[PDB]
Amino acid sequence: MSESVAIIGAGLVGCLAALAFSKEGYNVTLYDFRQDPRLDTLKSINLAISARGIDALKSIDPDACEHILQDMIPMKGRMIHDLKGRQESQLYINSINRSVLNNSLLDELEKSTTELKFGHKLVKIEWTDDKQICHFAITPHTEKYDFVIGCDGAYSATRSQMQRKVEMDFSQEYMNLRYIELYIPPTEEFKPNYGGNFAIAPDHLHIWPRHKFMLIALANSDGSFTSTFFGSKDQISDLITSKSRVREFLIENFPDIINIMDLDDAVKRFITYPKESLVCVNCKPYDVPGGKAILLGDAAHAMVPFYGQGMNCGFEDVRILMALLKKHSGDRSRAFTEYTQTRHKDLVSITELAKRNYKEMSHDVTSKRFLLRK
Ligand SMILES: Cc1cc2nc3c(=O)[nH]c(=O)nc-3n(C[C@H](O)[C@H](O)[C@H](O)COP(=O)(O)OP(=O)(O)OC[C@H]3O[C@@H](n4cnc5c(N)ncnc54)[C@H](O)[C@@H]3O)c2cc1C
Ligand SMILES: COc1ccc(S(=O)(=O)Nc2nc(-c3cccc([N+](=O)[O-])c3)cs2)cc1OC
Repeated sequence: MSESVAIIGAGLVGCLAALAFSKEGYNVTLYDFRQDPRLDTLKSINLAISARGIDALKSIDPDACEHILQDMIPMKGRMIHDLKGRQESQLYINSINRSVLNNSLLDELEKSTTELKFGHKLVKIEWTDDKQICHFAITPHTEKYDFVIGCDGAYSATRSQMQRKVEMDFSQEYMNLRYIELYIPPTEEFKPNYGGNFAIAPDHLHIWPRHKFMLIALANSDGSFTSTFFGSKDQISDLITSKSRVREFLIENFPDIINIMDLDDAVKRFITYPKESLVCVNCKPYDVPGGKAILLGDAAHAMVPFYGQGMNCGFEDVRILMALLKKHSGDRSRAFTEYTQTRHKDLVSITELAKRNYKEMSHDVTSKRFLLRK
């Protein structure tokens, strides 16, 4: 007597949506074309989960959520590093490992009635007034579902299938921005004032704001920090023609990382950093009329890294949707319709504060404390 749902994509948002719909009693099947990540056979290593992200997770799986979330490191504020290495504490997010979080969600799903189908690529959907026929490559295969949830990322195959059934406003924009993953190792000895082998304070998000480029650092449980450099494709491509050019760039702009980061390794991470396509995506509506499908996460609204908070937004997507389904007593057609109306309102504002955040933190940086004169 239960309805079936296909959830396309077992990233962070797909796993959470599957937990939520299995909890609510739907017959959930969760698809991904990738292999089970938990086998020996990630856009970042540790990520920040916000209070709102945590609450979404809590609303959906209260039991698991504390087990899922207790290696996470609470951040009390941001620490701003200037060109002279001065650090300013600005008191207020929690640091958590991406792979660990994704795997824990998969583990919780295994305790559920959810069917996990890895190595299944959605290629086509036939939409009807009854069940939706999902075509997979696994070897073509079809399966029928009462409805479909697209959690399949910025390039959503689901979204493209939906566009055939509904008139969807849609935009994609490839941003100039690139990011490079850097690493700050644990210290040799335990540091009492920090509560671990941390080179710098682990209870702050560290930010080295510069003019249209930036370094950040976020603590990992083992004392290390996940660090990320952000800059334009042109700036980075201009730098990495020369190892010496990269090295001197880092020393000049981030002098207080020289002692805590392997600069020779950092240079190599710059030079050999892989091809990236950061794309921003928006669309309207998020649903196929009659409750037949809905888009959550990056599939609905891929946004700019750091200035936007995509995982947190996607987690909030799921919480909002479940509350609407409950408000409508399981009427998916009316719930999905209200979801697209109210979420789009939210997301224009979210995109609004993201750009404003870009403006104050990275565009408007000309002070002598933050911009070098040479
Ligand atoms: C460097 C970086 C750091 C970030 N850090 C943070 C952070 O700290 N906090 C935060 O809030 N956000 C962060 N974000 C954003 C966050 O990573 C994303 O918003 C989020 O992971 C998107 O989750 P998702 O499940 O919607 O999509 P995805 O992670 O893209 O997963 C989609 C899944 O669908 C699968 N799939 C795709 N197509 C198909 C198909 N046709 N058939 C079957 N399966 C398919 C894919 O294999 C994939 O597993 C970061 C982004 C970047 C670039
Ligand atoms: C470890 O690397 C990452 C860590 C965290 C995140 S995040 O998704 O959680 N983004 C976040 N931005 C802020 C933030 C701080 C101050 C000013 C502003 N502002 O936009 O004005 C935003 C805190 S957390 C992303 C990362 O890589 C992209």
